[PDB]
Amino acid sequence: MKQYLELMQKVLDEGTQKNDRTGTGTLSIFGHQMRFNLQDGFPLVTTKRCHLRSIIHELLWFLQGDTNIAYLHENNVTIWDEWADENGDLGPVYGKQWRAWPTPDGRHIDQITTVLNQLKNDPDSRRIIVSAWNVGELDKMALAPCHAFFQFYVADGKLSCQLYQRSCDVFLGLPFNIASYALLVHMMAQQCDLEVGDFVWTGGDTHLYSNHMDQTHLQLSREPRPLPKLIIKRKPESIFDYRFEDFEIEGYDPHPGIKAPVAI
Amino acid sequence: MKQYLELMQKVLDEGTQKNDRTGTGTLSIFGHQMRFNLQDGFPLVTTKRCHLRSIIHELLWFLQGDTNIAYLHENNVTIWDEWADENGDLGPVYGKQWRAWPTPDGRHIDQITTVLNQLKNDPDSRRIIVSAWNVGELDKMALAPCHAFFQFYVADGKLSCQLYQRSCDVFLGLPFNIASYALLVHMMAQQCDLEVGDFVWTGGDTHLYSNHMDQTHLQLSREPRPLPKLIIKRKPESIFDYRFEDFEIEGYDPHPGIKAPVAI
Ligand SMILES: Cc1ccc(S(=O)(=O)N2CCC[C@@H]2C(=O)O)cc1
Ligand SMILES: Cc1ccc(S(=O)(=O)N2CCC[C@@H]2C(=O)O)cc1
Ligand SMILES: Cc1ccc(S(=O)(=O)N2CCC[C@@H]2C(=O)O)cc1
Ligand SMILES: Cc1ccc(S(=O)(=O)N2CCC[C@@H]2C(=O)O)cc1
Repeated sequence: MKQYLELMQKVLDEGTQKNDRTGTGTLSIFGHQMRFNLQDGFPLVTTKRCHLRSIIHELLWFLQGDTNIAYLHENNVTIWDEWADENGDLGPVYGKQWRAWPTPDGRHIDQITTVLNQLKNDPDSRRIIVSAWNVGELDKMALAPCHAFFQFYVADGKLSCQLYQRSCDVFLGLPFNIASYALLVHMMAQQCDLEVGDFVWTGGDTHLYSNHMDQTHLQLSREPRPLPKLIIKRKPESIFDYRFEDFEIEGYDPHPGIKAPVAI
Repeated sequence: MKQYLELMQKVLDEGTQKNDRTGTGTLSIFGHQMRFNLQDGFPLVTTKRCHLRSIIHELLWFLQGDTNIAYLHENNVTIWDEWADENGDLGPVYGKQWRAWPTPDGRHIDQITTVLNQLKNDPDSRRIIVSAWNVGELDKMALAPCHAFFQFYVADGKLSCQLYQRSCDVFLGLPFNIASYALLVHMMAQQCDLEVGDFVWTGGDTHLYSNHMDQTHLQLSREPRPLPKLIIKRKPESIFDYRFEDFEIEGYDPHPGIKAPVAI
């Protein structure tokens, strides 16, 4: 998409040489922001084929509050496999914080229900937020949240959402992070009887791995195609009752898929 | 400053009519980002005179972890007075989360010491974060954090910092929020033997109150002046040992002060 390609070129033009925790080098910038008007079309990268099967199941699993990967394994979704222990456990990652953030007094806070409540009854609120950044639980997590916190906003009948992503692999992860939150905006909007507004993406350490440089050059030689359209085939009674089959992407005509090797 | 005035004009040009919790109307945009290269000069607004006395004491008080306003009252700083109860208490706002975030198992997490530790021993980390957004404590706070979370980053000997501000009064609060975090970047950098990099400001609901419209027009008719220079007169042994008198702003030559009335 135009904003996505502009971000790739920016990291190439001004990223600084920086290694990750593993020791794999990257080019990196700090601080970036992009906006996707969801009424312009579903923001799924067209300059390389991006599959959404895993992303849809992942979002449903996050909304359920589950951090054990057996649901993902029931559907042969293996994107969390490398972090899961023998029992399939990941510790209190994303879903556990969204639905059951543990407090010092023994409560489990349901941030998704809180924000739906706020969107329906106090849409002008400036604190319609979900955070996965639960400082006391980070040590138990298989990994600290990369998409760490997000805020909703309502204006003129439209639902917008801003995500703060502390760390971003532009080539491999970003396309999927955008699609995931854009899907969630559509689902929340449907549940609140609102139209879709903007998805605002904000990045912290935003990088390209040095072994993705050829892939990045290839993708930058391709012209974005028209954005597809998300269709929600049914309207569930709540945000927790969406099913995989409810979603259909229409008119997606991407350039060919580009693989991304990763060091271990 | 140029970025600040551009943001004012943007809210005027495209903000949407939106009320706050009180019922005072605002013009509002959602999602904005600005960058201040701290090597270009200390980012204190010059198009209106901005005082930093309260801001400096406030930052020292935040770093101490104190949420009772008696220290502020010892120095005749009254900016938190309207939120404090009879004993001067505010609940577990900013400082309490920065220094002693309470966990479900009874620990109190010192996020400032954690991040200093990370900056000195693992500067490439992509998780050098402080969050004040402690979901289980929001109800006890006099008010939910507006400057809710911030991340540090190190590249080429320079310390940068990105703040996510969920709600921003562009006229009254923003000038001060920028200066506060810019001061903290200088102090953290000094303690880590690093040069200052960028302060990246990211906003969520970013607005102008409708009773600040004349003030905004007046300020937009003024040309920014050269930025001042921050001088730290002494190097304390730690980030908790800074004193009011350690800081001096040099070369600040602002246009006249502009008052901001507020409804109650
Ligand atoms: C009916 C049900 C849903 C989801 C879960 S869970 O384990 O995914 N999680 C989400 C809410 C609290 C619960 C738990 O961690 O115990 C348990 C039961
Ligand atoms: C196909 C695919 C989807 C999503 C991601 S990811 O990097 O955004 N994500 C999924 C696994 C854990 C990781 C994360 O959220 O940190 C990677 C690959
Ligand atoms: C020596 C000292 C510093 C600061 C405080 S405090 O009340 O401001 N606060 C900060 C760290 C934990 C402590 C408390 O809330 O008890 C108490 C004692
Ligand atoms: C002179 C002045 C400084 C700072 C602020 S503020 O809006 O950024 N701040 C200080 C009091 C509580 C409020 C806040 O951080 O939410 C307002 C006025």
